[PDB]
Amino acid sequence: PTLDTSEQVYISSLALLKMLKHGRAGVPMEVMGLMLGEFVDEYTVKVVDVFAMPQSGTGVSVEAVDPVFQTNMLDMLKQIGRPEMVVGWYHSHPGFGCWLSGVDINTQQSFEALNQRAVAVVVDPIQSVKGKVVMDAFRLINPQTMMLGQEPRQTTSNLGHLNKPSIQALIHGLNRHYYSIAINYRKNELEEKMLLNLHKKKWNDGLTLKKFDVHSKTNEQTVQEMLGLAIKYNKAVQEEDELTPEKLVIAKVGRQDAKKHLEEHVSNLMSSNIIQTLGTMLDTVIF
Amino acid sequence: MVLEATMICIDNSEWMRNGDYSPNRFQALSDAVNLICGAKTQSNPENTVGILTMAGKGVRVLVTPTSDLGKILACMHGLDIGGEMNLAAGIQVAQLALKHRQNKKQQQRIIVFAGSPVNYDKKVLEMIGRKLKKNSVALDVVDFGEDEEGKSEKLEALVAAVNNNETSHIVHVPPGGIALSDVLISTPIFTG
Amino acid sequence: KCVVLKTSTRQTIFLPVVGLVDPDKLKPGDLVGVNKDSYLILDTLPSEYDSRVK
Amino acid sequence: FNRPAEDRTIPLKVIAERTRLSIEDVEYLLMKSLSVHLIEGIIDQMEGTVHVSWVQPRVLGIPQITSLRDRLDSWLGKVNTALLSVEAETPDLVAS
Amino acid sequence: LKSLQSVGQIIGEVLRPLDDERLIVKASSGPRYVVGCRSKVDKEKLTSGTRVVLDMTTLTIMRALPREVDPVVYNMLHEDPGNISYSAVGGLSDQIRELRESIELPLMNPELFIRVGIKPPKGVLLYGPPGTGKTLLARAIASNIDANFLKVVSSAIIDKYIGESARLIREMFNYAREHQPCIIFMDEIDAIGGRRFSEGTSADREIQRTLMELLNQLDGFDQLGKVKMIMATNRPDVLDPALLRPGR
Amino acid sequence: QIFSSKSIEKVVVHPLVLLSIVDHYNRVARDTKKRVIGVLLGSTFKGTVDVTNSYAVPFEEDDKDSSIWFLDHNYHESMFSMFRRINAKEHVVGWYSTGPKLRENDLDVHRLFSDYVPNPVLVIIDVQPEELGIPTKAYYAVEEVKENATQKSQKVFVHVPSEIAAHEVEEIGVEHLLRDVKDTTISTLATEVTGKLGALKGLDARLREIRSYLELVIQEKLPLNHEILYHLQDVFNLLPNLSVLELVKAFAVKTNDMMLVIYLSSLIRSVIALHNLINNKMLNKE
Amino acid sequence: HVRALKEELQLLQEPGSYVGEVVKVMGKSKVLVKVHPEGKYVVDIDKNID
Amino acid sequence: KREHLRAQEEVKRIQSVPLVIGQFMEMVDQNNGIVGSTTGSNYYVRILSTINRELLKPSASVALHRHSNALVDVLPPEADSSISLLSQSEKPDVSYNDIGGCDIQKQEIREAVELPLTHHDLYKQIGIDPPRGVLLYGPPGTGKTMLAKAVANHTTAAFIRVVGSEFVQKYLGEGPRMVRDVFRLAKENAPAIIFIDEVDAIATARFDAQ
Repeated sequence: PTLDTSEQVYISSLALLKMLKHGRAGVPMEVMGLMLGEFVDEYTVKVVDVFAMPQSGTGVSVEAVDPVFQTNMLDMLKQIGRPEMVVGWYHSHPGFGCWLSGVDINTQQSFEALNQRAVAVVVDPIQSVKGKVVMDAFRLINPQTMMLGQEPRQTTSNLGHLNKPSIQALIHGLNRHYYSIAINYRKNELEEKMLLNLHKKKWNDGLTLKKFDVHSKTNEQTVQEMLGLAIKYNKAVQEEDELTPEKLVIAKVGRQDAKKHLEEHVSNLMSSNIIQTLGTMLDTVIF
Repeated sequence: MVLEATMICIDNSEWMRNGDYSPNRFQALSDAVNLICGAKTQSNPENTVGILTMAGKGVRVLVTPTSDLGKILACMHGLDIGGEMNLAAGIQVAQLALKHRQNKKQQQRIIVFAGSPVNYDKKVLEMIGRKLKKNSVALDVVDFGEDEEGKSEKLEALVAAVNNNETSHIVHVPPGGIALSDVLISTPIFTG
Repeated sequence: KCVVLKTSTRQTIFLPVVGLVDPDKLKPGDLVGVNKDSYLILDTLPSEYDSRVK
Repeated sequence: FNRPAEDRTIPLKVIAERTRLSIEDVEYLLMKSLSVHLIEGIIDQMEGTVHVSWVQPRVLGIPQITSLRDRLDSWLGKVNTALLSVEAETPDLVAS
Repeated sequence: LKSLQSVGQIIGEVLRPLDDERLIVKASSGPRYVVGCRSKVDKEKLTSGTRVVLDMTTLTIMRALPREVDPVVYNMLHEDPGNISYSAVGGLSDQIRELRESIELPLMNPELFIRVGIKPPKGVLLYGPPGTGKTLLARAIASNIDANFLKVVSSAIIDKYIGESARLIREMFNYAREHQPCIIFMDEIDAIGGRRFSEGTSADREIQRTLMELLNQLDGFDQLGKVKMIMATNRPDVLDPALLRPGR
Repeated sequence: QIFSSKSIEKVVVHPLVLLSIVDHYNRVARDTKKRVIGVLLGSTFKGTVDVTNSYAVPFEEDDKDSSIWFLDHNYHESMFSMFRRINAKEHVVGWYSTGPKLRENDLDVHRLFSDYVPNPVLVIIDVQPEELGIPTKAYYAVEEVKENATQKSQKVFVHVPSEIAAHEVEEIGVEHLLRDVKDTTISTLATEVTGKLGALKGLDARLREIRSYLELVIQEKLPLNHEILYHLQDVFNLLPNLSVLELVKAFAVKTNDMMLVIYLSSLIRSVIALHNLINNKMLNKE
Repeated sequence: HVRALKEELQLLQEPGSYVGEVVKVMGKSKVLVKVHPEGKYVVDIDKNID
Repeated sequence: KREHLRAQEEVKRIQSVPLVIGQFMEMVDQNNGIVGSTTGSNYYVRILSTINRELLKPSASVALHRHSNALVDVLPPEADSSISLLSQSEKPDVSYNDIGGCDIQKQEIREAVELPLTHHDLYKQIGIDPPRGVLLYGPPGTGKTMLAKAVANHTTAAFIRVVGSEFVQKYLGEGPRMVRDVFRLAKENAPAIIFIDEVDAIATARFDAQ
């Protein structure tokens, strides 16, 4: 059996949120843990849940893999009805990207000894930004295969090459000692319904009308701002010569940019006035 | 070893305050309960041991099943003894407390300590035992104290109503200087 | 219980742990050896004044 | 309590006849039952009217329940006509 | 085995925080980036200009440390074991009393001088022909605190570095402000003082700048209270006109 | 001066909690009408309950005898120790229930649980929400002494405001999950009009429900708690007179002023849009 | 516009560009300009510069 | 449209968290610029489209990626010019009547400065172009900073009275950048007045360009 690029790793949304939160908690250093699940098949590895590691006072080493801790936690999880077997481990590289150091590499063999199909995950809490999550999974390339000059895996599928690797990883031994694992996300429909429910504003919030005096004062101030932007813009349109430099205008324009502020201010003024409109009067009808 | 969920149905009626048993019946029962908790925990760390009081203003569940022997000891030390045991309501709340389960795979075992006379009709005990039979709850009855005529027959009838493949036993502890724990050790309660 | 040292390149960095020699072994103004790789003070250079005086 | 909240203005005269009690003393009683935090409101002497912001909420039976039935059916109809107006206005306007 | 598995942290001085988590601090190296701190380091405890360690590899706030120590400061701090007694000192008994009223009388009851209507003495310089032994006077005066005293030869404080000449003086006044009751005596004061610079040397520029920085730190928009400085010089005629002013 | 137990002002429920609870319900109750119960972990500050993390705590309840409910404390205290080891900042704050409605034994669950927390909070989360709103409703037990003598002090669950907020990391993960659906380009009005319309669908339906219950009282099936009928009468009492004449001119004045401000805005947009159209003509001809 | 914006994502990924001021030019596209803090050096020219 | 909404992903990626110091000098064109960096040398990179391009053309404080060294955001002005308006701490609280009457000795000059500062309309309509700056000169030991700190007291403006010897910081050349930062923070703060004490300390006569 040759390890194949068509292998895919599934990490639960709960697992993702757990790694992200736990990494943020210990962003100053590196926090490690284990993923709980099973090996779906020779190509498919699914991950459900993780539990964090109480870390020894060494911020550059993962040499404190306490085994009494794992045994206790596994037994109690079994009592939960979750006998899932550890599928892999994750650790964080805040701002250091996804890659395997000598210490991580050493731990990786140490666990590969137990199970050849262990999955190591790297989560960047910092660069993992609103809309894009920075995480990657890696497993080691047998040094004997490398010394033989052979390709460590057989690729019947092109999925493994979809994500362009990080030049840091190329500096940190990618494809020489180890390789990346393509990541997708298994998402349950109920999880999606509840997730959509999260951002749903209170249906009353539309009812909370702004105080008329304050709203009117904002209108007044924004109108005076439109006056100032208008006069600035009149000068800007008039002073504009036949040879108007677009680059210079981008670098420095009238009042930052009279047109843009005019547009934004009219938009916000309209929105505020007309939402206040809707609020007051749908109250009038129904109350 | 089998995973078991045991709730020690402790009586708090008067008939444990007698000094005839050991030095004190209540103290002897406390020692017996502590030893039972220790033995059950030693059998498996996952075993669950619960506590319930039959007598008083009403049947109260002090410590639903738990393995923290500290909590069990603390609640035994803070017991206010008293009242007339409600064996029917006591067993009903004992079922309530043995359905206090984290691991659904464990078995249900009731340990009943009877120190006072049972003023309950045979029929009510039989229906309660049949409900337990439907719920597949093992019942162990510890009859201790002076054997008034009729209590033993009622307890045996309840055990028969609950007996299911020899999973329910009745233990009669004669009055004497022999500690309750020593007698309970030799009973099938500990051997399983 | 703290370690404070400055590199010979106008760079200052401290280690929460002293290193090979405990603070009882060292004193202020000393000049010792530290790891260029780990940035860890390994040993202590005994002494060397400018060769002009030497 | 008998009056609705829309007519919490009441002449001092009617208060007198219901109380059979004099103008000065009716006003005295009013300011007393407004001072005790029993009531909150205003009183206008020019026409001699009492603008109470004073309304309570308790003590009523099946007949008031049926009256609220009629009122709730009425306001359900009002909401229905509002919603129907919105729905009739939408098609020519959301399709653009 | 586990001790030598860690890495040190770069130390910087904060400039200001831009966001609730964004702060700008210049490390001990140079160009300063903006980084965050641990989520439990009591962000408000990170003073505007505080000295703390950064995640050397990450360059993020990890833990804060007190102000600098300027190892030269220690070198000039606990290097005077003199235990001179006033009995040994002689010939200046009236001078001994005046100097006592010059420095220790102020720390004794400055409220007395205030009730008088004048501020306590700022700084007194000792005038004496060469080989007069004024230095012995200061060595004995060191017998009033023995831990709250400061003595710098005013000639080892010079260096050929870019600007450390003013750095020594800055550290002096800083360490002095750190411990309220203490005096700083700077023998050989006639060296760094001088008269002026006529564009003769390339150090006189820097030397005169160091002299002015000491002048500024003396009574420059700030009074070093609870501490006065006594200096000695053999040649009071080569003293700069400013150092002889009532403020210095 | 008896109520020295800080009243729970509000509860903030974060996504991770809801996701964990939903996964628990699915694993334990995908194909059964059994509810799943658990324990809520976090910190309470200034009357606000921060429900940071939660874990599965297996639950049974007999489909025949609702009074009987299988939950045990061994794993509960074990997880308290283990999680607190992992994260010492957190501590137990409550126990959550996955269902649409409360049950009587929720009270004894709350009693047993309060031994671990003097002020525990019961949160009911509907794993399959049908209503448009927050899927969480917060509760805490209050010993209400009814003015009737014949009844002993009864512990009654009192609703507390519940809110959903996501940490920066949780917010990041949520948007990463919700990109295929969520809307940020909605001009604020579309949102506000939609919310007002949903609220109108709410209040009128609530009036109709009160009317249904009033017809119920008329038939003589269901009575009512004096307090809630009091509240309905209060709502009716505070009804302002929509036919207030000076108040009508007040409407007219505000309407004129706001709409002429909008008239300003439309004029200015005319100015800028026509300017840009002329510039477009210039760029097209050149 | 969106494709561009996603292109700027990698645009900001590549290393920046240093500033140069050629003190002396040499035939066949040879350049020795003043590095900001460093100095000068011998290099070649680009493909589309006169 | 649903994808171009992801055009906040570019913002998120760019901003990151570990951003470094910088300085805006000029741009070759849109999405193209050459910056002024604290590293003493200069590098030219592209811009971060997700920003107000019209921020500060003359000079500012921008970021740069640890590797790319490119602006991804711009923070507020933060320098070592110190808290100029330190309220009571940096307030001399000196009776205007300082060391002698000085009724025309320096009082009239200070009054002219205050007229250019507060009566701006007056030094404006007349068209008299009030003086630019005040550089005190006189015999050593007139209470050197006496009159100046006096101005700091009766004035409604924030004060920055820096010693002309603090300009030579440790790092090479950083002194000029700080000096620029002095005037930058002064202009930025408010209608305030700063002091540059011991001007000769930085104001020399001959230099040794070796």
